[PDB]
Amino acid sequence: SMTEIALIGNPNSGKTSLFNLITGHNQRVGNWPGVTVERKSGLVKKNKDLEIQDLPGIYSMSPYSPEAKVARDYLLSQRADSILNVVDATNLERNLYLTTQLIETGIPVTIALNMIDVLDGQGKKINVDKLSYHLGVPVVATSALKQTGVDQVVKKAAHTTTSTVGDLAFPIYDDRLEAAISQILEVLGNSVPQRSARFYAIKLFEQDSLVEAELDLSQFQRKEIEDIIRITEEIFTEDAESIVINERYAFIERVCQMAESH
Ligand SMILES: Nc1nc2c(ncn2[C@@H]2O[C@H](COP(=O)(O)OP(=O)(O)O)[C@@H](O)[C@H]2O)c(=O)[nH]1
Repeated sequence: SMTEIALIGNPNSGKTSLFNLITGHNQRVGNWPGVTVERKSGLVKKNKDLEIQDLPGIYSMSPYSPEAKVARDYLLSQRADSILNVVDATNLERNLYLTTQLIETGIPVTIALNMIDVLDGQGKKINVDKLSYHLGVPVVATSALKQTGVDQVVKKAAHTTTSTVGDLAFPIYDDRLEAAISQILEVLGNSVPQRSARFYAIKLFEQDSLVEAELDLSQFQRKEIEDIIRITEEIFTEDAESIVINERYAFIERVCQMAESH
């Protein structure tokens, strides 16, 4: 209908429980084209102008699994206006790995910090506002068990969209990697969508074959990117894939130190 919201998080983060509260009996079950992966969507019960596109639970957008491919293709397309990232608050650091990839898509992320009621019993506290600040995304505490925060997070995701968010606030990595990403961006120009340019730049840096075949870049474009990779790999003395994963982990680690307590 009007605003299209992508619902995604790790498996066992409470996505289904949240999807059900939000949509009630306005659901639609189907098929992602060509594959047997279930496509589920629904209208927001309290606001039929908002549709929710549920996406398969994944730990990462990287793998060449059907589930991750579905998520990648949907989120690199133009259908979604907002990403509503369901996060398991009792397992924050591992959940944020996908989150970082989600922000890089350029579709504005809103986090539903789910399982907020489980924290206390585990002797765990989170500073929602501090977590929100360091990720550059809105964060709203939710619980599908106690049915709290649900309307609040939906409303926030609905007002944090591609049409209302001006500048992309991606996670900032080591200068040396940013220099490489920045240089790949220079080379790319119009060859990639402006919103998801950085996502494409990181993928080409990681030497993603699917993206490489998709983009069909020129001789000169492909050559410069090769030289950027080799020189940066040399600078770090690691392969590209490992540089990126280690930058994500360092960033996420910082963030969890700032926001988590015992
Ligand atoms: N205590 C508590 N349990 C939850 C919450 N959200 C979901 N669950 C439970 O977590 C389990 C997994 O929920 P689910 O919606 O299937 O997560 P999903 O695998 O991402 O779809 C179920 O037993 C839910 O009842 C929550 O906020 N608090």
